[PDB]
Amino acid sequence: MECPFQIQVCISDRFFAFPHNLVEPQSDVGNKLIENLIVYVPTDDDRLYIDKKQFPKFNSVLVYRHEHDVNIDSRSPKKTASATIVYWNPLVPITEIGAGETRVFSVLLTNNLFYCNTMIVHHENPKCPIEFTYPNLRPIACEIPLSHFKELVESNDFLLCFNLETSTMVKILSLKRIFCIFQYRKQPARYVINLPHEEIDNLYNKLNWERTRRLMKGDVPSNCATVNRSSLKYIKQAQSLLGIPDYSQTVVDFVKMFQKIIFPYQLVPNVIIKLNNFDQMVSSAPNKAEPYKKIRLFCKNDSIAISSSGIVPINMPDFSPPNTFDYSDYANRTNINFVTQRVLTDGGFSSGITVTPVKYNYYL
Amino acid sequence: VNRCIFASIVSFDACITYKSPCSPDAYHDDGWFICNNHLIKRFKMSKMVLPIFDEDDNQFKMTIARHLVGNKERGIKRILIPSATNYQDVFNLNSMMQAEQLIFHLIYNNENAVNTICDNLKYTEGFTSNTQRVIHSVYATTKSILDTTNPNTFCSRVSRDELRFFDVTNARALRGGAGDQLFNNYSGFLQNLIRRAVAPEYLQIDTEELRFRNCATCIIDETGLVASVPDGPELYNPIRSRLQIRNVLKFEGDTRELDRTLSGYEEYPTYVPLFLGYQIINS
Ligand SMILES: [Zn+2]
Repeated sequence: MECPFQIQVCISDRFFAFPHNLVEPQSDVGNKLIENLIVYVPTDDDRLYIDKKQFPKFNSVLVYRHEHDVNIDSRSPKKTASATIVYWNPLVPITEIGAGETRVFSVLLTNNLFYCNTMIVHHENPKCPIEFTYPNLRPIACEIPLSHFKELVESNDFLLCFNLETSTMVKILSLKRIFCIFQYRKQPARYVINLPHEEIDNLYNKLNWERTRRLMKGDVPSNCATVNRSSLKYIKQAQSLLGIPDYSQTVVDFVKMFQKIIFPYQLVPNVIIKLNNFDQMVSSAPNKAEPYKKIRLFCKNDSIAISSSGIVPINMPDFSPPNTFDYSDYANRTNINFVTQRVLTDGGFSSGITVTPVKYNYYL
Repeated sequence: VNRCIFASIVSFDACITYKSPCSPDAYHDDGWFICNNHLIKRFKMSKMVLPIFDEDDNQFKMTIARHLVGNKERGIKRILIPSATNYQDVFNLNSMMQAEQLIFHLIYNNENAVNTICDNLKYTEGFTSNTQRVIHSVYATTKSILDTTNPNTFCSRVSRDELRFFDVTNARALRGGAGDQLFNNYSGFLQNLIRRAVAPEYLQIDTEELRFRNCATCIIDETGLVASVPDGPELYNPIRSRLQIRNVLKFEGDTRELDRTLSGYEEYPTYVPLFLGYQIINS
């Protein structure tokens, strides 16, 4: 699909609250101002927060829950300039448009909104929040924003839920809103969620797609994100095998700890290697068995880079097809075998020994 | 697999072993985590099932209980459950075995006394023994029940949509009052079990409001649950399995063979049901 001509998208996380100010009465050519205005929302609940008094510009304002019709379904929606129309955080494609250019103000780029005239007015929120799981707690209703308003200012320990019927779209939407408001918050509060969560990891993958979609036009934020199960358990094991001064210690802790030492050894930590290894997709990717995603790692002013596989000269395909090859006069099977026999003899070892000659890329 | 809390309890010593243990119902999955045996032995109640119609013979059912308190007792005797205010005196815990008292103080979150006793026990041989492990396993069970849901998901939804008004059916019963407001206070395990134990007198759905009794069988209480009528003399509660007067001024009743004539006719039971206020449901 695409956005029909004469419609525009404004993203702002602030639109998680209704931006009563911004909208202005549309008018047709000939200055035919249309003070009749109608607005559409995910639920009747949305209406309860929205105030007619904010719009003296208009004499006539109405609001309804959107519903996805059938018969009007068209790439080109029906037109009715006789009323201004607005959709606020709409979920699904709209079949009808108001006066002049219609505009939508939404937090989230749906796939429907891809091929579209879009603006973001974005800003970085530096503060990454966090999850935590213990298995005191604030019970936060999993949908209603302002039911717990100012509680989300006061506390940092937020329990979440959902009802069985909930549309996954609604789930994503609410989670997005919560994360935006958290990134506005001044301290990293802790998520806790009472759900089987496998589908939540699926929805996280969706979020990854979404964030990429944004980044197609985005602010290139350093937004924090993590694999949430494979990684999770692995790092847990890592800590367990180490001393555990804080079982609650954030991964980024260990990350930066290794950062302290990477450059002096000019070679890649196994932690980071297993990262981008055991993600389903953004890794060696068991999704498609793609270790080919070797990391080329560079630092300021370097004449050289660190590949997955040793030092490399800059901006070149990771390994020369020609080389000072591993000439078979070394790595002759026979020699390897003889050495192996020697070794096994000496060790008195019956089993479990294998050896392989080393190999070299651009540099030795 | 067994999940009755009393089945989880184990004796500290070979003597006072938990013979007369939880019945097979401990294995069953009503989600009450209590054998009806212990429900009797500690609370004078027996669980029952209410069948319900899904507007149809198509199965719908809900758990209920009868109380066992006699018609004549008053005060403490009528109290079915205490508050944290008064559980100590109601139970006379020192009568009860130390592990029992432990568990109760855990239920009431008397962590001060709980950990005081724990700290005394630490170096005792019986507690360097795995009794500590036992207690922390019961703690993990509590986590798996409450932190998973009871004050969490269950509290959330009960405070989101499908609340029951555990409230006076008719405001003239001011002796009941807004004591439903006190439901907020109790530990989530207790709140859950209470909800599971007591039926509403009403249910609203888009299909109608359904009235399951004319007049409430109970009343809300100043500390914990107390068997009493909202109004009037207490309705006669019979009871089923010493220098006392036992006069019964019976009618002479010479009409023998009464049951040999009547036995086909329906033998209407008598045990007291439990009703309170209104439940609300969407589809
Ligand atoms: Zn039991």
